[PDB]
Amino acid sequence: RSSILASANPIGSRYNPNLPVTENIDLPPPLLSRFDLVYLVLDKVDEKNDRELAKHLTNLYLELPVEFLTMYISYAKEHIHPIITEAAKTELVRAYVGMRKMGTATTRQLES
Amino acid sequence: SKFSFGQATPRTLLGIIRLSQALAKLRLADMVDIDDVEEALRLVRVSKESLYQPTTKIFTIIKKMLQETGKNTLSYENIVKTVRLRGFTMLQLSNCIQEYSYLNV
Repeated sequence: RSSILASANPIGSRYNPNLPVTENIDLPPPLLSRFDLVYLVLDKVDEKNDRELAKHLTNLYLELPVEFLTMYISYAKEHIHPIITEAAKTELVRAYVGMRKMGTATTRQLES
Repeated sequence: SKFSFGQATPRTLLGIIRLSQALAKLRLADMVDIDDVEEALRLVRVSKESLYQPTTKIFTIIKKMLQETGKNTLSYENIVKTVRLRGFTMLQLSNCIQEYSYLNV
């Protein structure tokens, strides 16, 4: 029993929007359905976000804290046991139905 | 364009940083300036080079003004001022205007 964090390079050299999303991923659908979240991280060339990224990188090589974060995380995993309410039940049903109605919406994504 | 070496990534940015740090550190310098940052940028540009082995000066100002205001008049007040400020003598400008008067302008 464990959690898996995985990183995968795109098929070939870089992501190609001409091919579908499933053809840029080297995973068969049975494996690809299990992951709760797949993040498509795309590299743009827009300076409106590149310059801000550049400042964040460049401000770090001249000359909550982790203890609070781990204390926060270790507390939540130990004491917090949420229970899904009746009202929140309907939203899960409708979200999956709408996602399924666009026809790769396996039921593994519903438990996700 | 089928002309690059495979684009430039954020790794190129840190490439500039490390080269600049390395170049300055070789000269025992404790600080890095443009004289080495440009040199770092030079190396990431020279490497690709092996693959690849006054009437106009006056008229350009007129064309720029024809974009800024676009008035197709025959008398001019902005052109004479700017050309004079550029260091020309009005005899050169008079010859320039005379030529373009014949040259379909």
